[PDB]
Amino acid sequence: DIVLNPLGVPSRMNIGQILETHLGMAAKGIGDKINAMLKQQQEVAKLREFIQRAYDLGADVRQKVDLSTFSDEEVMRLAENLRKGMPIATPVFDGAKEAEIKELLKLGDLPTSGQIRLYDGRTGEQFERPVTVGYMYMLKLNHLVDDKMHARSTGSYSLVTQQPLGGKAQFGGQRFGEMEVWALEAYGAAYTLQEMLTVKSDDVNGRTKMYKNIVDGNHQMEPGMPESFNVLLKEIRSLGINIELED
Amino acid sequence: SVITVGPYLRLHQCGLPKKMALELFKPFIYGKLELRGLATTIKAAKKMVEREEAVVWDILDEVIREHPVLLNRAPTLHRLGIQAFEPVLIEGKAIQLHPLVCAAYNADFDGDQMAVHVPLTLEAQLEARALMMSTNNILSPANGEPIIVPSQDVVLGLYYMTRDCVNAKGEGMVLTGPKEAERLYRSGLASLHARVKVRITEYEKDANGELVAKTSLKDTTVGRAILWMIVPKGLPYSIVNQALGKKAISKMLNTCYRILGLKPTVIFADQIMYTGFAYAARSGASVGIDDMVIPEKKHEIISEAEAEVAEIQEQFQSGLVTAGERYNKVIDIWAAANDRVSKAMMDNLQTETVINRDGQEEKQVSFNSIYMMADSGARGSAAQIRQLAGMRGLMAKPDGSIIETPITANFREGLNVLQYFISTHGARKGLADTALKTANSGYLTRRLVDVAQDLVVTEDDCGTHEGIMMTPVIEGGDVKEPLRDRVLGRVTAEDVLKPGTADILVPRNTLLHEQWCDLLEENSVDAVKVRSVVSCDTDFGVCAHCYGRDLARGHIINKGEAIGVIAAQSIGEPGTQLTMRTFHIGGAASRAAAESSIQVKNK
Amino acid sequence: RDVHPTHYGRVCPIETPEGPNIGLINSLSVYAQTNEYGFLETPYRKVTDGVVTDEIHYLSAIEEGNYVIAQANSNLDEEGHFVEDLVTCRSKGESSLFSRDQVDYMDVSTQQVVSVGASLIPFLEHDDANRALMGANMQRQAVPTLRADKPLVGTGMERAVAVDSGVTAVAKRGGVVQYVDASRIVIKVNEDEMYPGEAGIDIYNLTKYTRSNQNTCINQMPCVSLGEPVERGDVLADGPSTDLGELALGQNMRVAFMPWNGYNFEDSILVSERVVQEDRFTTIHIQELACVSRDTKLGPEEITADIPNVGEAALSKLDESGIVYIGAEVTGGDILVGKVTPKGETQLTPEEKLLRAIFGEKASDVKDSSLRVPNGVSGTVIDVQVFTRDGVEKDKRA
Amino acid sequence: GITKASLATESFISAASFQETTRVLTEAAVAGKRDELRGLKENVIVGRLIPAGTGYAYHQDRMRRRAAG
Amino acid sequence: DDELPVYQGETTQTLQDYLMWQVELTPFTDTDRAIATSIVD
Amino acid sequence: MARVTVQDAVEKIGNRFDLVLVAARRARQMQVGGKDPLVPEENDKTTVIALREIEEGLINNQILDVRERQEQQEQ
Amino acid sequence: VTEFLKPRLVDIEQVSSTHAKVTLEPLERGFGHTLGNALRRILLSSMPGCAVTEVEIDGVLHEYSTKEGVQEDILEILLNLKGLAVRVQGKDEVILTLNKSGIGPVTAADITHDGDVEIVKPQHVICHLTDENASISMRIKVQRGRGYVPASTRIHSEEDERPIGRLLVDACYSPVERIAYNVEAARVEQRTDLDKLVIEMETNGTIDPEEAIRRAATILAEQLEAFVDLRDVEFDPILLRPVDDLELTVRSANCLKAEAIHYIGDLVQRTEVELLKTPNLGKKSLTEIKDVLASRGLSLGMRLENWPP
Amino acid sequence: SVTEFLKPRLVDIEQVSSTHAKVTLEPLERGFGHTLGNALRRILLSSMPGCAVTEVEIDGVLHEYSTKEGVQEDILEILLNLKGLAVRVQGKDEVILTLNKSGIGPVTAADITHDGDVEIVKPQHVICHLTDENASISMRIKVQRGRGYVPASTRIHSEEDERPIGRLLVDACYSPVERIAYNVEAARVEQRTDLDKLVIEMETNGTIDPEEAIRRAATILAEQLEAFVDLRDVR
Repeated sequence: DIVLNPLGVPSRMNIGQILETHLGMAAKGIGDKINAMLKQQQEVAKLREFIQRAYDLGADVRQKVDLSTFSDEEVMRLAENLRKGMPIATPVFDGAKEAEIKELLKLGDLPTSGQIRLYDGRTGEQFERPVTVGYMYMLKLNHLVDDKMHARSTGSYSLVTQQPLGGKAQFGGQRFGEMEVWALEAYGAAYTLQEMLTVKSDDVNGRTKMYKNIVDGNHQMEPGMPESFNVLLKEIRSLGINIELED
Repeated sequence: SVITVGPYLRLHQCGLPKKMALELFKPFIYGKLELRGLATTIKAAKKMVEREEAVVWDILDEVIREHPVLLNRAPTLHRLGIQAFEPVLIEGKAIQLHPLVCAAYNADFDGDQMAVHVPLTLEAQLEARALMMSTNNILSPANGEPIIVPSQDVVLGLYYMTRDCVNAKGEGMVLTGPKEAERLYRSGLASLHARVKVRITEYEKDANGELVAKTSLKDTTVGRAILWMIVPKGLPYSIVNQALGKKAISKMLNTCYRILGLKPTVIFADQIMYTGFAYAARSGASVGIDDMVIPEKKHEIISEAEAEVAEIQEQFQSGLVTAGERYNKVIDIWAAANDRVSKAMMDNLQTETVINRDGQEEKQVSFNSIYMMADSGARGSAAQIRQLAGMRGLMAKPDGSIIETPITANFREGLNVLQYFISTHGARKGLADTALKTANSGYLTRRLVDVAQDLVVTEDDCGTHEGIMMTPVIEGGDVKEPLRDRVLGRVTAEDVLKPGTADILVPRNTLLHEQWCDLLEENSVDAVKVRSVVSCDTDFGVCAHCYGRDLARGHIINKGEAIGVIAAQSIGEPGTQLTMRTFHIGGAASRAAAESSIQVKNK
Repeated sequence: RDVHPTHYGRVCPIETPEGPNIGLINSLSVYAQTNEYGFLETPYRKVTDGVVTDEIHYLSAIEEGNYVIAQANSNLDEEGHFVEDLVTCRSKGESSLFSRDQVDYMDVSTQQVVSVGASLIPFLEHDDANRALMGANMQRQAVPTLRADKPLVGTGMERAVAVDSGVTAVAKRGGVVQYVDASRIVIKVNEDEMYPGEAGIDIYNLTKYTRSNQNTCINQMPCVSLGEPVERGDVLADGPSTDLGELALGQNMRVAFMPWNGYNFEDSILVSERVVQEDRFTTIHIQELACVSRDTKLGPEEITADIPNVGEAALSKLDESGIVYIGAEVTGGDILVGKVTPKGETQLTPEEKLLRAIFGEKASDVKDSSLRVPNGVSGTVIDVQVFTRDGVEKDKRA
Repeated sequence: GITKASLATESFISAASFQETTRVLTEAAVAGKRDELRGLKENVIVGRLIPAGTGYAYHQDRMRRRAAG
Repeated sequence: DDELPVYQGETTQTLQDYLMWQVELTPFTDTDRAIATSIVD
Repeated sequence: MARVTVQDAVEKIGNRFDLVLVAARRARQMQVGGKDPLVPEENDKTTVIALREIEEGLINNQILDVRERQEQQEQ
Repeated sequence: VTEFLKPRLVDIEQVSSTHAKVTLEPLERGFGHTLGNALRRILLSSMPGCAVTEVEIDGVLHEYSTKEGVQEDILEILLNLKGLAVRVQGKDEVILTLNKSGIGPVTAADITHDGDVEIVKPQHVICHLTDENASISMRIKVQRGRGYVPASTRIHSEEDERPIGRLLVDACYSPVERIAYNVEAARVEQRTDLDKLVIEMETNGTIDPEEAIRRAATILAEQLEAFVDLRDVEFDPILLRPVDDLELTVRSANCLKAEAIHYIGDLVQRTEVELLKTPNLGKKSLTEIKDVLASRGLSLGMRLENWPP
Repeated sequence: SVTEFLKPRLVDIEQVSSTHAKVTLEPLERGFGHTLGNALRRILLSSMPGCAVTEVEIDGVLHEYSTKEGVQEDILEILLNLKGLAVRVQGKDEVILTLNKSGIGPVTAADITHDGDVEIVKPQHVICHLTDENASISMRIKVQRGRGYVPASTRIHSEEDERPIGRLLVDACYSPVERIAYNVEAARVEQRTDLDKLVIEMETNGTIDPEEAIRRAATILAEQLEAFVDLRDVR
């Protein structure tokens, strides 16, 4: 159903994954026995015998459930309830040992190693080397790209500073921050840097001229002076300091 | 948007989600619409792209064609952290990023997100083609060595293709061309083996501006041969004949870049990517609990150590070896136990896998999965294996001490409630370092930038004869950095002399490159006078003969580059990964060796 | 931030936010409780002689260090004596082996150190602690899907969490089921448990599709059949991400470990189209939008029938009252409720009288103010509420 | 010593925007210093090309205007 | 100040703003643009 | 004829920063108006046209200067 | 006397309604795997099918509602109908209806019988009824198809909007399910190295195996055609309106015809500085054409693209 | 639209020299790229009629390694040069040729005895360079028809029972096709995005036009399935 990359697993040293797969494999296996069994219209007695024989496997394991206590249906019920897999439950640090997993797994006529020959689907050719296949139990996290993909070209601005708005929903444009400038400077690409700073954020006359030339196929900039500098000059004039630009 | 992988899609390209462009390119589209005559007025255009039917997608393609976009990610640490690409429209909500650049961006695919920006104008587009496209810069303008280097499953596939194996049918056939593809695809043979003798043309660059063909029959393997179809002429066969691990492949793109230049190497890379994925996938490489092999000896070493430490603690019960010294003592026991259990598991997972030609044991390197994975250089390390199979070892208490009783369990057998709870100490202590490291790192780069930005590179030559004398770094435990690595690039102040008196191998000032460094490597010269910045070549600029190699493109630095900022981000980029503060790095005991007696490695 | 040795079975060393509040926000451990004085105390079995008595005592962190406490996972006999003569224990800030007769306590279960979050994760031994630390955090931010699959390998903990979380419908005072259905489930209680003179039965109304604070569905679907006996504590329904009283946050998937053409590279993940056809991993999302009609300086505002400057096209999905029919498929800026806001005093001169004459003024000063759907959002209208005012004479479809 | 060395830069516009703004602007207001715009941060903040790279060409052209008069 | 959503503004578009935007993009001469700007107000 | 690598046009004029200036000054001509390409168009945008003409050695700083003096003298 | 040998379809064996095997006896050295693989991909890829598509039901106005006295949500009932397998004769549209009342399960047998429509499992469950006095009535629309076509994609038909209460469901069409094969040595002993291909199919009961195989290989064989012979190696600007009907009176029309101008476009792109100087125009006629062409086109410039004539 | 599928409308061919050819077909139904390509590839190398050298008889030394009277080239290399020799054969399945050359200078394929049925593509292929002296060479090359590629794993090893010594069987390359590699690229038609562009890269030794070889393999595969299409659209 779903193909995942072995190379995750050694470096990160989370081996729950692997043992999960194997015991999952072995878990489906029993339900496949029972699936196939009920699908062949077997008698209730034999089905009782294989489930009883399933539950009681393992060293110790403290769960004593046995059948013969509940009779006729009740057993057919559960068996149809576990047709889709037998739900094995391994508590936290007293959990199942490998040994018990191979044991459980031999009852399902699955290979002890938990790896199986698989075939390519395009070429039809066998992969060299066996492969671990196994049921692992996935989740889908609350991060979805429908919520993520944004994209704006030209939208609403801010009254002061006249820059685009913050975020998606409101259509941000996309902070182009100090490290990002540093990287362009480092490339020495000063035009890209110059249209970022001006024309496509705070140069108002220059954003207009820009977009009108683009619509016309000019692709030329006509850069001006960004608002936010002007503001700064007023805000420093608001202390008793003049700062003026001398030609 | 979110990033996915790009696993076709050549280097200079970039899967851009269809829906998402169409926005980014709006102005551009309306232009085209008004040209073709599909809209007479702006409102018409506007309305048709709002209705987004039909012609518009057709025109989008025409708009995007050759218009470079630029992608950017997250903390931008160095200049590589933003790069420029030719988009290819793809239905989807996510951006496909070619693998090879994942290095630079420091991005995996666990839900990272990229910004995208559109250069407008012309100037900007050209600055994107001739500066930020990912095919200009394959080399890291700090160390100078390639980025782009294949990682992770590309490595595992090349390493699988080129191996030797004992037997593996169709061994000792002689074939020519090879091509040999015939024979792997057809069965007929096993690429890991056969140690097939195949005839091969070389095409050496021995003659200047000409490729002289040399052919011969070599002993090599099938997958070697197969892989040789990719290598673009001008290189030796000896580059592809070997186990070919990660290192090997960086070196191979390095040599390719140096020998035959940029254009055939940027293609050659691609190709490597593809054949890596290919073969690795064919190999069926997987991992399974039996792949972690705990050595039978482990029980025995741990029992011996439990007995030793019992002896010392009974000596403590008798008054001898006070807990002061007993602590360091017991540390010295369990650490040596760690090393011995480690040595046992490494000996068991390498070699073994003994195949048989008539003698029953040729004793070949193992094909164990986890072993191949670490060995290839793809993921992981020996230390990281030891956690899965041998001991975990001594645990660091959050106060910077060591607990007397180490963890004896690998992850194959689980940890004990108590031992896990102890592991926890150091886990969390170390998570919480990356926080601090981000802040302090960045503040550092901030200041470095701030100081260094005014630097420019203005005058071409200065003419100063001052410089810095350049040597190896030798210390106790031989030499870490050899003198070629230090003196490479740069330029020469005054001259150099052979070990013979009044014999010069370089005139005046010279640019020192791989050839000149071979000249200096073959002779006995242990010091070279080299001019460098900070000797203040010129006034404001730091002229290019100081300085003197741009790294990145291997020619000398051209006039008008920054240098400032490149340095700062080069210094500062690393350090994200650093020891940070508050470590003694002792490892053995607090007491010094106290031996003033010297020793020599060689004669 | 750091784990201190007294967090032993009090907070948890694994579950913690990985973000820049790290070790700050912690989670109670499983069997943890709290005193009258506000201090964390944790249970232990009492050991007298070298037999383990089944009496349990809650020890506070100051009380705990004085004593010797054994290890959660250790050996034992039918008689209750430890198998091994040297038992690994804790004393004070430390751990080491002690004799059989020295240790007076024992940890109850192995779950003690771990929090409920992590108590759910199979094979947590084999996992590194940091990596365990992520996954514990990730099972929170999963999202319940249309059909809930029971995890096929699990700890045993899932029954508790489900039924404790109170998202399931649980049967009080039980008995045979009289009536069943999707939204409703009644139990005819046994004659044994009943208050005299009230008689009667117990009814349970299940909650159908309901926004959650994270704009996800809450949906209860009945487990029990009909004509079936039920005892107190059995679950009648499953909340979302619940199967027959177990906590089922994701789906089982047949996984193969192997690189496949670079599509699974780095930490990415390739999936069969099967999975997408069969609709596991399909999740519902309900979003609220509200319209309110209010009194301005210029007089009251009324909702709908009819609007200025608006086509019949747009108005086709509305009702007599102006709210959308329940059931409509709504996209883009289709009008969910319409509403009019009057402007000031348009009087006279021939053009004003002319527009009022031609078009009947079309309610004149009113404007277009309505509840149109936010652009780039979609979906059917599952429910409409319409809270009104007393004495407004609402009529219509209210 | 690199923070001292930033704050001590001839151009009062950079280094104002590095760290200490009050201090910087007071030294500059009392002294009456002119910026000259010769580095990269100033050019950015004013919004003009940077003296580097592609724009480096263009700052020579303008610089030759100052020397020639 | 900054780094917060101060009520800096929205810069919405009225009808005259939008009409003027529409004039910017159409092939008017130097004079005709003056008449257009003269009418849209 | 999309250009993956500019090196061939960088050997023609050193320092790519120069290339970008010349490329765009030449492309501007065809883009806005009052020029036609010296090289057969492959459907590509004007920028690539310009870089190709630089890689062919038909266009450079000196050549654009001579063409400018020729057009100013002919006008 | 090399030639080849052609396989023949022989020994179809039917384990159950769903499960089957089909064996292709006389195959050469490498053909096993060839045809095995191809056949598999054509089988699973495409094959024709009949799926439910639209279900409309008397209770419920949308999919998230519930009906009183059924156990299931209407979602779950949709998903049970999803799974209904049925074949039909010539007719591709086939609407069908089902009614019922009283306590117990609603199976596929409750569907009102039609001549050409045939249900493969009568026991397939749909819903339930909890008590009497509750009925269901629904009308299911089963059409023929080929791949997986979601509901969400197929709405591109647009035109008139479908009425409220019509539920749409994802159609999975192709019955083929899972498909394996293996090749094994032939027993003919006339010539060794002959082998045979068996294919194991499991389908919903809709397709007969020989027709499945048959179709697959027809699709494949028709797909090789250009390999048998390798060979070889509108959008317009919306307006051609003659300038005559724009009512230029006398002077302006003739002044436009003096430049040999036909229709509009060739006239529409010129700067007023370029047009202002020709004989007879003056300042008046320029404003006249400015007024006339001010309506409709508005343009008085573009660079456009090309011309059809 | 059921049972109606797409056919490639491009089927373009672009060739390097005579013997290298790269054909692209577009579009194809998604999934068909792999299908058709893999089948064609499979067939071309597995099974295909051709003829090669299945044995060579050299005078004197019968060992697989020997001095061979100073040919300057070990007989491994000669047998290997005789492996890549291209030959056409008529009706008759098996034919044996002889060659005798003395003097100085390389031994090309033109010195081989000329027979009506045997057709040599180029003399340029060199068997050996011999040595400068008064010395000669005489050998009997053997060719037969075959299919595929039959190595010296078997090639009728005869179990050492060969009466007239000689032997040293050569791996015989029958199928006249050298490399075949297919490749599968996104194609788009109208708004439907997911389709298949199949690319075939095919390099052949000679004796057969590449494209015509493709043609052939298609007729073989088509000829296998012709049993089954008899029910649906037979005529």
